[PDB]
Amino acid sequence: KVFGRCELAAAMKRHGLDNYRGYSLGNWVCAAKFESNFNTQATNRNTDGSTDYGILQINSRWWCNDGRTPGSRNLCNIPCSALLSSDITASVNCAKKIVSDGNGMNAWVAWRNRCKGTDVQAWIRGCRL
Ligand SMILES: [Cl-]
Ligand SMILES: [Cl-]
Ligand code: NA
Repeated sequence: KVFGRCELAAAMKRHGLDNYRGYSLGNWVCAAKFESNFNTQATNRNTDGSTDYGILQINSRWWCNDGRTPGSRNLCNIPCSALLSSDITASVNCAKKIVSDGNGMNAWVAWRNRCKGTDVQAWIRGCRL
């Protein structure tokens, strides 16, 4: 599924991401835009052989099992394919574990390089929330 901007903002808010660990909703929408272009089916392969999955591009070396990343962990205890669903629940629940692990949203390279320190509230302007 390819979400619209405000549709994704509303879904993320319902799943408890607004101000989660202090990150306002616009941060999460900005991250999803530049990680996946709001596409739940996005996948991208990394040089180390791991793969990033879904709307928030969660990596198989640490967070999910895809059966082809040897020596990796599965800290969210899910198959990586569950992160590609049109239902974002699994992605949100795993993202909550990632953002809580000490490094905040710096875990997402596109957030660090394209959202951090910008007016992220612009990403939810005009939306009925
Ligand atoms: Cl915001
Ligand atoms: Cl933080
Ligand atoms: Na893994």
